[PDB]
Amino acid sequence: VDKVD
Amino acid sequence: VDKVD
Amino acid sequence: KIPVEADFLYAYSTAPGYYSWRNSKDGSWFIQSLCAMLKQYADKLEFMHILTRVNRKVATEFESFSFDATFHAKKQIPCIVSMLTKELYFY
Amino acid sequence: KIPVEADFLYAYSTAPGYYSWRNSKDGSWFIQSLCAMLKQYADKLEFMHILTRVNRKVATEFESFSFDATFHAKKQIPCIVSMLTKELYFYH
Amino acid sequence: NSYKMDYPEMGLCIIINNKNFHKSTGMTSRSGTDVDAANLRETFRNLKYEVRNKNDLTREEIVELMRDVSKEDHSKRSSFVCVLLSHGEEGIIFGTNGPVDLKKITNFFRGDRCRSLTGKPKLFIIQACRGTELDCGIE
Amino acid sequence: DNSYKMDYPEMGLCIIINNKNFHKSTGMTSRSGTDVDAANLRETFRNLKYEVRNKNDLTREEIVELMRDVSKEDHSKRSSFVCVLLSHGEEGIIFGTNGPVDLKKITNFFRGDRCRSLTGKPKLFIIQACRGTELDCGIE
Repeated sequence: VDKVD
Repeated sequence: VDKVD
Repeated sequence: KIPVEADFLYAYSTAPGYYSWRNSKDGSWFIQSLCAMLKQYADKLEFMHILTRVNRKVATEFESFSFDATFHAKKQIPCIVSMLTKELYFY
Repeated sequence: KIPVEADFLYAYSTAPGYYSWRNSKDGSWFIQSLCAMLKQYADKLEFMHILTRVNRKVATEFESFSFDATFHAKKQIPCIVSMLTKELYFYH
Repeated sequence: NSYKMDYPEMGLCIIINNKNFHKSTGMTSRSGTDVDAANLRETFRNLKYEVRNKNDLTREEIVELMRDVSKEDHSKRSSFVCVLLSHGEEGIIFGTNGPVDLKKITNFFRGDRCRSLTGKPKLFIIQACRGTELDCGIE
Repeated sequence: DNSYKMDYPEMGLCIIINNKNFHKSTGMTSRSGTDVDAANLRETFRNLKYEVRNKNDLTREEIVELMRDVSKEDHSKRSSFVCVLLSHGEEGIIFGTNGPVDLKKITNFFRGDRCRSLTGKPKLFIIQACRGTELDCGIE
């Protein structure tokens, strides 16, 4: 899944 | 002469 | 004399104020794209044109997939900040 | 979908945090340089390479002249901020 | 690849030229900005842009102009250019009577808020201070 | 004169700071995927003939200390300098494992007057890090 930095 | 913005 | 801030390039992964996105398996959208474009083009294209192709890849080929609907279907544009005074060819 | 911030380009006259300089008579260093590089290369070079020439002209060909020593012999570098996704050519 | 630049029109080039400021600002008049605005008018004329010079706009007049420009139909235009000549500070440009967030100006042209410019280059040329640091240079 | 001189004996250093695991007291998530980035970057800049140095899980103090040290090396025979930062961040800010560092504190070490052996040579900073909390919903 995509995660934020 | 040179002036600042 | 040259400015002391001259000849810097800052290749930011995202626009000012924004989240930057990272895939838990493949790595960040930006670094994925930057490595692909440098691999493909560092022998042919000037660096700003490479970074412009990174912009288009991140802008068009990536969209966020999240179980949290707040964070789902989001987009990203990187941000090239050049205080360079010449063109950069890696060969 | 594309990002809503895509396809913007901000050609700033100076770097974040810094003064920008202007000559009483000839105009601002940045705009002076921009029109000259556009005049000379809009038929030859991609826009980011034109702005890179503008960076070098401002960086190398200008230095402040002031009766106030605080503001004298100062330098300036412009700041190209590109969220563009394609090359931009002003010719056919 | 390259932006499609062979629409019927190259597009608009808006020049906002703030030379004279209200005394409440403490800002000095910007001698030589007229030379800038004329240089730019001629430069973009040769690039086949539809140039619009505007002089001494308040912070409210700038926002309204930008809103009005963003509401036009740019469907037959290749690009959009805006030039701001004024005092400023980081993230901020000055109307004759006070500051404006640059982001508020540029937000009108966001790809979702100005649909007839979606996918087309939007160039903002900004001659203004971004703080009060001086670059002493080297060598 | 229109192009940077890139035929020095060495292309230059490429510093890669890969921060994946943050002190729980900062509250910041582990950055799954970033090792894939750090390795992709090492191979990429290896093929470009950069002397790549990978550093992992650095505190704000180790980041500042490394940057000062690198900027005090002799780069006379290097064409350029590349630094890659992979971490959490906010506008103007990159996180070490234990808290924030201004990016400007890092970049200032290489500033034309403070790193003379890089004066006139391109200094590239590649920053994978958030710059705030806005989301881009896109347009179709």
